[PDB]
Amino acid sequence: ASSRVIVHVDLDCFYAQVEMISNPELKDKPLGVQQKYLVVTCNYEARKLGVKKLMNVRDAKEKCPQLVLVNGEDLTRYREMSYKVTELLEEFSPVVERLGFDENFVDLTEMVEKRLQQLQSDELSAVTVSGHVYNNQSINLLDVLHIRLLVGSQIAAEMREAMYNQLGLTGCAGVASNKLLAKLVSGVFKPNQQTVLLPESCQHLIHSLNHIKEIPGIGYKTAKCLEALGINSVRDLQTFSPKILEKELGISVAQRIQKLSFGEDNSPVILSGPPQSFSEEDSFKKCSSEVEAKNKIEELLASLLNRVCQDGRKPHTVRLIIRRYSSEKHYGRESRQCPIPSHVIQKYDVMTPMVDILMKLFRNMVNVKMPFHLTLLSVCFCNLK
DNA sequence: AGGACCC
DNA sequence: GGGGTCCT
Ligand SMILES: Cc1cn([C@H]2C[C@H](O)[C@@H](COP(=O)(O)OP(=O)(O)OP(=O)(O)O)O2)c(=O)[nH]c1=O
Ligand SMILES: [Mg+2]
Ligand SMILES: [Mg+2]
Ligand code: NA
Repeated sequence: ASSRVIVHVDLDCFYAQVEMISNPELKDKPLGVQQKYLVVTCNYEARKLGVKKLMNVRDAKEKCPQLVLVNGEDLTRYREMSYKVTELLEEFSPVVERLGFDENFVDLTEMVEKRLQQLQSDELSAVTVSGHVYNNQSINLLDVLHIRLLVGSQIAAEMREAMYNQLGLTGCAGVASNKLLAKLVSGVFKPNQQTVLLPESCQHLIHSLNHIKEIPGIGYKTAKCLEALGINSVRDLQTFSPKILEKELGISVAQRIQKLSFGEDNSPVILSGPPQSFSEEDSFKKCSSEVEAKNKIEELLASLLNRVCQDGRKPHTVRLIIRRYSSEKHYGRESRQCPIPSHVIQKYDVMTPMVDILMKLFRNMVNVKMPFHLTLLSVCFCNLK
């Protein structure tokens, strides 16, 4: 009545898979996908040579001299594949939540229940798992929660087979009773495998983490807070004072993350649907000062207008984002947004009006005389209607 | 407009 | 990096 069956689907090395498919000459070769000076991801043949995700490019060559690099700055193809994955999952069950370009959650509860109603009860004893059971736990076929999670593992196997057969992509899946545990357990056997978590092994999974930052929803800021309070292990967080936690983190963070530490997560799988925003970025070391900016902003706009135009919906808010330096200081970018004028929402002719909007938002932020040094320009369209 | 989080 | 999400 309360218990869900959730699957987390997590594609392997995603950008590298897409590049490997584009150029099968790279299939047997160690491969990294480069963005500026970063190897943002690499295929499992590069990982075996000590190439790590988000390793810089000199370190990466220094580790594996023969490593092949492919430019991954233009995300168009990865983004297109990513939506082909999500739509394929949506055909299984429509409630699909995207997390970045390579992870999806699906709530399988209704689908599991319909499949169980189809079984005759002399076939119920015949239910088997597909893939790994976390911690090698024994299955009890008389336990309705175990039966539901096994049928979840069968649907997950079907999704994985369909993504390989229809899109050429491999990935892992985790099946569990909520999104936290599904995300945690999907990564236990990789690459290209799947795992199911039965309820009795939840504490073993959560305590398998080695630090609280590994819990999804606890990020850099929050972990740094916790560390300062002497909270380091999952058990530290489980046993820490609710009241002190509430004072330090506010009631919202405190109550939610302490529930995470126990494996409890009541958040629903939300149907992502079409995106809420479209943006593009470009990074540089001080290659923008000044009115080398309008050109860059023109190029970003050019590309973004194609995306909105192919999307079909129209954006009512535009935003310009910059980043300043130096020297070694703080993360924060700065932005300005305003509505797009009504006549302009009708996709020189579109460019000159939008660039002029953008250049004005530009001035509001940057004093074009007595100037400051830029490391990033980004345009974002949002408020899609 | 900026902050936290996610990939 | 080069994207995204939602909340304050
Ligand atoms: C975390 C992260 C991922 N990405 C991109 C590169 C990846 O192909 C996609 C990576 O998301 P992930 O699922 O973290 O990684 P993956 O698909 O590369 O690797 P793994 O097999 O362990 O799952 O996101 C970034 O560009 N910046 C980031 O900070
Ligand atoms: Mg992932
Ligand atoms: Mg992945
Ligand atoms: Na985390």
